[PDB]
Formats: sequence, structure tokens, C-alpha cells
Amino acid sequence: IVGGYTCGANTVPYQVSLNSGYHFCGGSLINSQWVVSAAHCYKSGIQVRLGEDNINVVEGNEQFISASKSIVHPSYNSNTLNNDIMLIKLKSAASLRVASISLPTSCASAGTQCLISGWGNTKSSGTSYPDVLKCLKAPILSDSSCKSAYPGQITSNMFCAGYLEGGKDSCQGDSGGPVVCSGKLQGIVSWGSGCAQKNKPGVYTKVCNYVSWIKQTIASN
Amino acid sequence: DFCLEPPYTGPCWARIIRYFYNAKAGLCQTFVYGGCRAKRNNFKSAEDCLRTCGGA
Ligand SMILES: [Ca+2]
Repeated sequence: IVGGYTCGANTVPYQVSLNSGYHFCGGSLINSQWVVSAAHCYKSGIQVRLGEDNINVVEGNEQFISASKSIVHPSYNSNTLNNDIMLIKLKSAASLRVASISLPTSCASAGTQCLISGWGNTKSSGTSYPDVLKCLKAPILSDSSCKSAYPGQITSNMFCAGYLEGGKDSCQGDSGGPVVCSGKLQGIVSWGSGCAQKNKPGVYTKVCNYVSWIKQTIASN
Repeated sequence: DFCLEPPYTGPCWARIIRYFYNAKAGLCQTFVYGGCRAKRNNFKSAEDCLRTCGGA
């Protein structure tokens, strides 16, 4: 998260860290046994870490739980990045510092303020990964401007959020993390153009379009 | 020769550690891969990297 602020210990209870020997992506706890993240974060040997603040030191509130299953959306396209969504089933249920986030009843409109969180790089031009969780409030942008920022790259399953001025954005290590608006999970950190550039807002997976697939997939697995 | 190409992080925002052959140093090094649109000078292990590009 470039240009954000320290959320505060366990103030974003649904935020999880995907660990494969090191933090490589974020994710959101949608129920005691399921996590939602991005499809490009698919990896074998995933360990989900919950109740985390400082990802570098054990502080007691943690629960490390291996993934039993990883379901990448059947239509995910690695070239176009369309349908960048994945569900991870925990090997055992988490003990609900640790809480789930609600799925959206409806899609959010441009102008909506949302909270983006993650342990990604905090420098636009450089590298600095934080110990603690970073937060960022950013508004959802119109489909028109999003499409203007990325000609022929935005699909109906993506939305832009951020600032045209630059300086506030998601960055390397934030992928799969939550974009929560009005208490509902509306987006998944997905891609962008560098970090915090500017006229290049970040692109997020539009969660409201997957609610049915998510609910049915969780139930039959 | 893709082995002479510089490492490509790509547009995605994951922080996945991969390997690339650094022809200047004559060895495989680590870099951060974003998770999508990998180019060929991107390996999962140093052995894979050395086997494919070693001595390029
Ligand atoms: Ca910790």
C-alpha cells in the first residue's frame, strides 16, 4: 500500500496473509473455512495466516492454517486477467481479531469510498515492505475513466479505484487483498501500472459479479 | 536470447520470488514477480534457471 496508514492491530479482522515461506499475497476471510483472493496468487503449499498484524513476529493472536483446496475461477484468463478470483478452503476452520467479511448484496457505484488493506510495498519508486498492516481509503472510479486509463483492457469484471493524482495505490504484495465498501467485500486487489502513478489507478476484481459462484462453490466443496 | 532479457515483474501485484539469469554476473538471481504475464527469463528455482540459461 503506497501512501496509506497503519490500520492498527487487528482492526481489519478479515485480512489474511497467504504464506509460502514468505508473504506473497493477501486475502479475505468470508467464513470460518473459506478465503477469497486473486487467481494469479495461485500457488501450491499455501499456508493462510490469520489474526496477523506484524507478519514478521509471532504476537499470539495468530492462527496458521494450511489450505486444503484452492479453487481458481474456471474462466480465469492469465493473459487478459479476466475473472481473477480464487477460493481457498482452510484445512480446518478458523476460531472466529479474526472475523469474516460479508459478500455484497449489490454492486457499488462510482464515488463510493472503500478501505484497501495489505502488507505490500509502500514505496512507489523503491522498495519497503512493512511489518504491520497498511490501510488506504480510496473512491471507486467510473467505468468510463477506468477504460480511459487502460484502453481495451478493462472488462465488465474489473473496476478502478484510487486517485488520478497518483501517490496512493496498491503495490507488490497487496494482490488478493480486500477492497471493502460499506462493510461489504466489493473488490480484490488485482493489477495496475507500477504503483501510485499519476493517471493510472489500480484495477480490482468486481466481487459483486461472483457472489452466486462463490456461494455455490463454497457449499459444494 | 531470452536469457539475456532483464527480469519482468509484470502488472499484477503479488510478491512472488522467482529467478532470472543475470548474464552480467553470470549467475541466476532472485527478483519479485507480480504473478502474471511472465516472460521466459523467470524460473521457480535456481537449478531450473542454470539448466536453461547457464552460461549464456
Ligand atoms: Ca505476527
